[PDB]
Amino acid sequence: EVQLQQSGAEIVRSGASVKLSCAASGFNIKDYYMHWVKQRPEQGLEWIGWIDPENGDIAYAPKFQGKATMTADTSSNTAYLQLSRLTSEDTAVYFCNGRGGMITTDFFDYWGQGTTLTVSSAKTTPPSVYPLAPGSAAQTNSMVTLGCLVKGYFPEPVTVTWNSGSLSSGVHTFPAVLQSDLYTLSSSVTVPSSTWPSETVTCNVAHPASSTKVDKKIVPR
Amino acid sequence: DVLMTQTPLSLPVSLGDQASISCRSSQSIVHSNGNTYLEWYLQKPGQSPKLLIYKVSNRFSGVPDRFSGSGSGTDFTLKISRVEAEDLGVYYCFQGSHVPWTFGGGTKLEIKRADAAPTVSIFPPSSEQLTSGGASVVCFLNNFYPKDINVKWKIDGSERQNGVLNSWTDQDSKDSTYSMSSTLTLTKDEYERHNSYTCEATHKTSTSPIVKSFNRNE
Ligand SMILES: OCCOCCOCCOCCOCCOCCOCCOCCOCCOCCOCCOCCOCCO
Ligand SMILES: [Cl-]
Ligand SMILES: [Cl-]
Ligand SMILES: [Cl-]
Ligand SMILES: [Cl-]
Ligand SMILES: [Cl-]
Ligand code: NA
Repeated sequence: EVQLQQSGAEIVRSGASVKLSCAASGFNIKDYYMHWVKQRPEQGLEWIGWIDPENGDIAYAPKFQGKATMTADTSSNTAYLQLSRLTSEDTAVYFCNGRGGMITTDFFDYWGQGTTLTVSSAKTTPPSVYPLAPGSAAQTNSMVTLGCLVKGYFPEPVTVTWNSGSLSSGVHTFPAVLQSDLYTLSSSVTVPSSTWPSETVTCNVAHPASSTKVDKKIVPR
Repeated sequence: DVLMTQTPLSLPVSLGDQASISCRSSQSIVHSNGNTYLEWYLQKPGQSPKLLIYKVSNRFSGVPDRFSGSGSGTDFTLKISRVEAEDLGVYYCFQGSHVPWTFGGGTKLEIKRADAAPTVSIFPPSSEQLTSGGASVVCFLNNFYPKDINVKWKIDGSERQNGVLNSWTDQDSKDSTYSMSSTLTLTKDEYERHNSYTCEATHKTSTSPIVKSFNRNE
């Protein structure tokens, strides 16, 4: 089974450079063209360029002339994308795509899983976990929404559960957003008014990078 | 560059519906060799793009026969004969005829459901955060449909934008709704100089803004 395996998530400060890898197994990159594609958070696909690993021929999109450098190492069956003079605009997922044979045989087209680049000068920082309890009381047989705000951490991921995974219905956990080099995430849970505060509701936050675990009970104000 | 123009931006469908997605190239994409290198891709959440169609109308190996493509030299159409649940995601056209190769801006294929009002909940800063010198006000806007929504914050009646951080979820697999979180972050110092904090949402389901508010001093 063919496989294009991309390197792991990268975190690099602005003004530096990063080199991402795309390693083939089950086929030879000399026999195909490699393409790279960028995708910023909540945006569409953007083409970067192609490289012929056999000949060393390269075509770049004009925008990435200067920014990107595509290379390949046929002996390790690996293609590389270097991104230089980094800024927050380079924060994105980068995909490699091996393709060829469109003329001479059955078209071959395989994609890597993507590599995330986060441009930030932040050091590993544990989260602050804040309980969100309602400002006013609930009416009879109504729904009450509780929340958990997870602020000031780096890098991703943090995890959030409710009652150690026993409260799963009525939960919404929102993707983290980076601003000023640190992440914020939030999670809500909506439960019948008869169940809170009569029963305990706790948000559970883990941050593997900092070895942090925080369990915060949601208590009425 | 050859610019690829997709339409529509969003395509709400029921399962079993026919779906048509179009792409117009700004210039001809018939290569001098005679081939028209027009491709269609589907990208599902958290996944790499998957090739569906190449050279306008050639179905890629493994692609279901419900997918078909046609086109002239500048106008192209992807058709799904009867949409299946696995087809939901974002579709892109792509041309490889002229460097730089270029993608269309994408079309979101989503499930049409009945209109659903946002469930809006506002939260003052926690005592724990205030102890740390911060003051975030959080507003959840949950389980709404359609996805088009606009959130505005007011402090003592005046619009506030500095310090607002929004996040949201894609269409829910069980109920086909969307949700959103909006967090206004202030210093504790600034929080304590104002009284009323308001989250306002505009959505199809209400003719006026949907409002939740509190006053700091209770
Ligand atoms: O009437 C029905 C409808 O009602 C719905 C609402 O129900 C509300 C009540 O909830 C019911 C469901 O929940 C039942 C269980 O309730 C548990 C409440 O527990 C509160 C106390 O929890 C304190 C924290 O407990 C966990 C502490 O763990 C510490 C060790 O952490 C281990 C690591 O964390 C896991 C991830 O790590 C893996 C990587 O290392
Ligand atoms: Cl933060
Ligand atoms: Cl837990
Ligand atoms: Cl049907
Ligand atoms: Cl593009
Ligand atoms: Cl529903
Ligand atoms: Na709702």
